[PDB]
Amino acid sequence: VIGGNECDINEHRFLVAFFNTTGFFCGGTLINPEWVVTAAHCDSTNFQMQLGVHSKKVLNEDEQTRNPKEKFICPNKNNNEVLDKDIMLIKLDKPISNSKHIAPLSLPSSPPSVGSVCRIMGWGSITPVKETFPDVPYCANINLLDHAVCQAGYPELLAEYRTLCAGIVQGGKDTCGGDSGGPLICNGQFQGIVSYGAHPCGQGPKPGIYTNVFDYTDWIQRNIAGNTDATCPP
Ligand SMILES: *[C@@H]1O[C@H](CO)[C@@H](O)[C@H](O)[C@H]1NC(C)=O
Repeated sequence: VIGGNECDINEHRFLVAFFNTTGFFCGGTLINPEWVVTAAHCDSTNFQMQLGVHSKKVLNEDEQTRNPKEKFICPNKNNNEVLDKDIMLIKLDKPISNSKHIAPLSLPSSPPSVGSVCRIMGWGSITPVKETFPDVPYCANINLLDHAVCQAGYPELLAEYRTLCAGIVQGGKDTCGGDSGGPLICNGQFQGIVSYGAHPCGQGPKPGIYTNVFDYTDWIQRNIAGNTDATCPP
């Protein structure tokens, strides 16, 4: 995250860190005791999830480690197009119990509203060009922009992708390398998933692109209910 400050120790109890032998590579969102939502392009053959994490050097005493039991990707997804249905659902190997630094964040109950103030967070690079990864997650406030803005800034962005456009017109605040999979919180609701952006980070004409979570709530709930067959919105 660029242009932000260290997040508060108690404001991200639902933020999950994805890592493997090389370290942190993505974020995620705990939506209930056994399920985590992240970006599809964060999928790997071997990774683990750390919950209740703030500092990577001074450990919270209630940190928890979990492994992916089951992974769910849209059945109707083009595995070549990163912007196509960039969402993945993960069922934890064991349930999680609420603690000081751990608690789920429910799925959105209403669609996002343009102009709304949103908050981004992650352990991604805090520098726009060179990569500088922090030991603590950084947070920043941005705005939900008109979809036309991102459309004009990215030729690859097809209108069929169900995405959200967020940033600030003057630039300076944005997600960056390593924030992928993390949540976009608007009006206190889990409205998006960090999916795509440009480099360097923070350019006014190239805001961040986030997966529209609301559009997939049905598919998610059906997978959680046990269908695991349901298809995603086209
Ligand atoms: C760790 O997972 C990330 C996510 O795909 C990947 O980019 C990275 O190369 C992986 N490292 C190893 C050791 O597999």
